[PDB]
Amino acid sequence: FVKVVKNKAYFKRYQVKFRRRREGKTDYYARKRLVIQDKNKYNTPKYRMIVRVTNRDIICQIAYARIEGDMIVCAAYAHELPKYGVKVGLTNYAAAYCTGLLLARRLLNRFGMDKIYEGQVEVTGDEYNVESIDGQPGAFTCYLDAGLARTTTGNKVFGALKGAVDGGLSIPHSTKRFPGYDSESKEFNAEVHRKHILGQNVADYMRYLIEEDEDAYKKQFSQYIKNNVTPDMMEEMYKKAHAAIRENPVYEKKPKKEVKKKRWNRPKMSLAQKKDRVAQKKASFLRAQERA
Amino acid sequence: AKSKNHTTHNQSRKWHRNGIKKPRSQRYESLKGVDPKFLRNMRFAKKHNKKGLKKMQANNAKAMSARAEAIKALV
Amino acid sequence: TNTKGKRRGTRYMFSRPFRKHGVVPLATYMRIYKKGDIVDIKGMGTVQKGMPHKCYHGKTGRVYNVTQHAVGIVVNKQVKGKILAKRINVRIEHIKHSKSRDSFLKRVKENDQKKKEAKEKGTWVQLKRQPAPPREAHFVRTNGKEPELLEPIPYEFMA
Amino acid sequence: GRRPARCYRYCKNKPYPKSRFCRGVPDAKIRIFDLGRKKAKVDEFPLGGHMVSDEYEQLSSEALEAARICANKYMVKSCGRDGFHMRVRLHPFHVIRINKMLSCAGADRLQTGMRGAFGKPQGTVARVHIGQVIMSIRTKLQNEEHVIEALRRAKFKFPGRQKIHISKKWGFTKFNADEFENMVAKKCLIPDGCGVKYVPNHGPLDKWRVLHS
Amino acid sequence: ENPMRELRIRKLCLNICVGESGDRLTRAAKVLEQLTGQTPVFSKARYTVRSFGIRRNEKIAVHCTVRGAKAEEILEKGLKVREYELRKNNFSDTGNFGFGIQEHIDLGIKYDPSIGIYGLDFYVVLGRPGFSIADKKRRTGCIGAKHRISKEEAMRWFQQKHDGIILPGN
RNA sequence: GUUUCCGUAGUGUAGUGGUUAUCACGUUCGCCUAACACGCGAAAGGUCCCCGGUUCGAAACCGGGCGGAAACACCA
RNA sequence: GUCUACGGCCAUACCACCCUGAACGCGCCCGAUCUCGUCUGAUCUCGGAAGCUAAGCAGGGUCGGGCCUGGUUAGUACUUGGAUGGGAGACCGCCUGGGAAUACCGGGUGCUGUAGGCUU
RNA sequence: ACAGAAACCUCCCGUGGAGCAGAAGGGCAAAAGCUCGCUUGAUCUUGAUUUUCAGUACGAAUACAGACCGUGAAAGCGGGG
RNA sequence: UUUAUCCGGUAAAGCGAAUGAUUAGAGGUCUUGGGGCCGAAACGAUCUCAACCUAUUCUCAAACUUUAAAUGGGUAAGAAG
Ligand SMILES: [Mg+2]
Ligand SMILES: [Mg+2]
Ligand SMILES: [Mg+2]
Ligand SMILES: [Mg+2]
Ligand SMILES: [Mg+2]
Ligand SMILES: [Mg+2]
Ligand SMILES: [Mg+2]
Ligand SMILES: [Mg+2]
Ligand SMILES: [Mg+2]
Repeated sequence: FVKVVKNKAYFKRYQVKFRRRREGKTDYYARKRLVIQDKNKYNTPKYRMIVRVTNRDIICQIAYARIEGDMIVCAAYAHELPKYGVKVGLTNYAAAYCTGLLLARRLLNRFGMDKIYEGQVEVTGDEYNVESIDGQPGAFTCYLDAGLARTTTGNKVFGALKGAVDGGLSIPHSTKRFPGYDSESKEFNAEVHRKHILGQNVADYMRYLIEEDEDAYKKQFSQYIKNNVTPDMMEEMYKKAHAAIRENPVYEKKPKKEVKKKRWNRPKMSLAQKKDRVAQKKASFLRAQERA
Repeated sequence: AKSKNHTTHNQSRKWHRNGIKKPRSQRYESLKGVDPKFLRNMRFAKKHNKKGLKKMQANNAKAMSARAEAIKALV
Repeated sequence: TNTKGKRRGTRYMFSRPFRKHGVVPLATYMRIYKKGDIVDIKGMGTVQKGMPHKCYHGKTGRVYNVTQHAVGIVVNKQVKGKILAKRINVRIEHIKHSKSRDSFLKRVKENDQKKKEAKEKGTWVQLKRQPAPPREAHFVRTNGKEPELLEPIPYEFMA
Repeated sequence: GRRPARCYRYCKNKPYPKSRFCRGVPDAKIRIFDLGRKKAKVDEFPLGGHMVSDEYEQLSSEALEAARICANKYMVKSCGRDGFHMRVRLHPFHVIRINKMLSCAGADRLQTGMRGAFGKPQGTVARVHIGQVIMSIRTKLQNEEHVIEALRRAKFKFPGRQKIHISKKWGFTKFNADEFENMVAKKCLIPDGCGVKYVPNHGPLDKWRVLHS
Repeated sequence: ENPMRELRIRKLCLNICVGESGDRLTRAAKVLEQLTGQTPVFSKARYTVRSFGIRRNEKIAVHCTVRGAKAEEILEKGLKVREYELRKNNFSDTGNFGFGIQEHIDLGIKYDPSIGIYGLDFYVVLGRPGFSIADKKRRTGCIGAKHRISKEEAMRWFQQKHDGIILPGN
């Protein structure tokens, strides 16, 4: 034996953490410092661009924070991108661009600004940083939210940012982490961001793998074979997207009504139905051993 | 040569005889104490008020003749 | 004679209550304060920057400033007679909206509303509050019982 | 030795527990707040005779000693050595003080009179409220008289005033004597050496499964 | 028929304690280097101990963690020396196990008259798919009730692959 | 009662700043001696008073105590 | 119904164990071409998509611990004022108001905020 | 393994029992605990306030504002601890 | 003095809620021990005492507190709205 750590005392005194902590989802200190708006403002919000790359789909959304629960003004996911001619490889840093770009333009169609602060168009992979035009609606801004991603150089998060910056939001971004920064020198190549934005990471992996061995191709990326996608092509899917996104960002939904509406959870057992099960036993037991 | 080392005895009696005056608070209290970047600003608000009085006067008379017409249209 | 130190006797005031030791719920610094609004001070351990101090732990005052994360606030503090309306610079964390005013406001909104209406009648409505009157003649009734007889019960020594 | 109990009869001061704050406390005179057959059972030993204070006072540790002993002496005789339990229920425990005796030699010259008035530890005492138990005993139902008088003699080692009372509980439990035989025969109450466990319609059903089995 | 409760080796830990520092330690690092093929981490003293000749923040042991197939390839060629047989009380309460060796040469290694013979502790962390749930950063958690490798599942692990006897009696 | 001071090998006594412990004496073993002394070579011996704390660590630095010592206890 | 993303209040939410997951996601997973990070691709980053709900999570279960309410204890303990009340004294009695806490009994077990799915 | 109440390693539990130069006292956890990189916000400058209060000083603190900067993808955070 | 509304940590209580003391039994080779006694010796039998801890129980804390009063302290109860 030992001492039981988890006494009654353990649970009388155990003070829960703080829900979105237990689930393990949220810097809040850091949500604190991100969100809370100074009080030389009282009502005016503080927008943050939220990016968490999931695992299958990248979600990007602008949110502002109210006392009832931060309200989302605009949300652009990766699984929308089939619309814009991108079938696959859509949790991949280059698709976080398109997603973040989408977001910037779905937002900027509202408050009527799709005709101004377009940001960069051809795409370089440099300092683009929006400069608000005088005598117009001043540009939009938000303080990027990474969540819990160890934000090393190359990571998709502050890469989707590049999308929303490229798309005409005025986020404070530095360049120290865009894929291309040399951590033994301190500049860009920038023409590495060329690739890194358009997926010639994936092209040049789709080409180192192929000439060595077959059937690691196909295993490692079947859906890159299926859907009649290739290297060479890749660069010129994405360029149709940062064009196609930008001619129409708006969401149309899909209308929804049908469901029969069956209940195929399980329900809470009512009092009496627990109340008997003990009385139902203890009569199953008693009877059983008033015998043998 | 020892003695008393405080008391707060009759006292209530005193700092109370003449009253305890809950501080007489005027309207229009001083803005000294406020962040300078308020005042720095609200003085540019206060200074450039008269620039924009022509609007103010005409726009008053509009509402005054519209409400001379509202009260007369009631009559 | 005792020590003057700013946080004497606070061992068990500023101490956070139970099972709340930790992350300050964010709401408490994302509600808006603005000059005129009346506010109750209530010191807090967790954050020490911009603390009030015990001689006004649990007072109320109106707000006169608003800085980036603090609220300048005018409170009355009694001092051997002369009360002093005096101003401190307390960080938001240690402050709430007193609901003190908020019975009135709801009473105003009702009286202006009940005066504007019943003006098209001209019937005089009871606007003022009025203290709890003496409870009116009512009857009681037993139906088909006499009432139950109490007797004081005999003492026996329990232990 | 010590001033007569008189001078420390009455609770004036706030409890001084022996702790970090006072130290160098001479060990409490009394040490055994139960004797006899403390190896008894609940079911064979049915008479919670009690001694109860009637006054808000302090009791010295050394009184409790005597109070006990003189009840171990009369019971034994009476019942025999096996035929009771005695429990004292006031382990002395706020610490009592003594200015250090105003010590001086012969005619003397200087004592300093009052400076550093604060004394030292002298001993230990109990707080006792009214209607609060000091000693209790159990025997057989048979042997009531032989409890009565044992506590009766103990009252005389012992200041103020205090009634002897016979309880309504199984010996040393809290459970009202009119009621055990029933409460045991059906197992609301399960035997546990001296005391007894109240077992409620609460815990997991496999806890019950062990009883009525 | 089980889906992917493939009881499988998460890691193999090699420690070589030698309460000395400098040489007699620095050489021991080359043994793990040689055996594994990865630069081992020097451990150090938690705190000073007198009968031992060790001091707080002095280097003592040198240790490695080997994983993937190259764990399999050093567990095998590890037990072999212990001729595929262990004892009952190494199959531990959390479904890990541990078998120590006496002399580093017995594992297909060349002795230099300089670089002597420091055996090593081999231990291995059995896992299962979805044991990294704990160790990750986002959406962390705990590993079920089952999905936890009990002593006795870790036993007939080792008894149906390396087919050892696992002799009883302490 | 209050203010000082010590305690370390079998004994008298050194010692350090926080890594380490001595001297002399005593004693055990040889030698020399006919035999003791003396002389010459070898040797073993304490929680550094008892404590709790700090610290990598304490014999040594705090706090408490226990034993042995010293010094005051002046106007009447 | 339910989930995801972001959330509010922070256990009616925790913990312990038992049961079931249709679709989408959410996950587990597979690998190191690049970015990046390690002793170890064990964690982070990245490129994926060959499997399965093994677990999380979600959904449910326990005369389950806990937490949250109700009751009881109890008009008890304690107390504002009150008396030329008692009592050698400790203390105790009453009058006028206020009025707790445990053991012991009950019931409950997270509510919803915006954005977006699926059950068309 | 040698390794023993203590070296070294690995799994599990671990609301806080550690830790946070010190008296306590308050405060603290994908922190304010621990490890490393980068550094000088311990910098220059007006004012307002709190605390000791006479509501005088000093000391210590709190809020702002102006420079010039570190850090950080950034929000902020930072004018000694 | 009411009615709203904050503030408050004293009396009491509890200590089967944290800390700190502390009695007692049931229980436990938990550990482990140190003695026995029966055993060469054997968690072998039986004792015993240490310590720990599993349900319990006695009694307490000014430098404790889950609870937690009475008495008390701010505001507010509008034309400066
Ligand atoms: Mg961060
Ligand atoms: Mg991997
Ligand atoms: Mg599952
Ligand atoms: Mg399942
Ligand atoms: Mg329950
Ligand atoms: Mg009178
Ligand atoms: Mg940090
Ligand atoms: Mg500045
Ligand atoms: Mg107090």
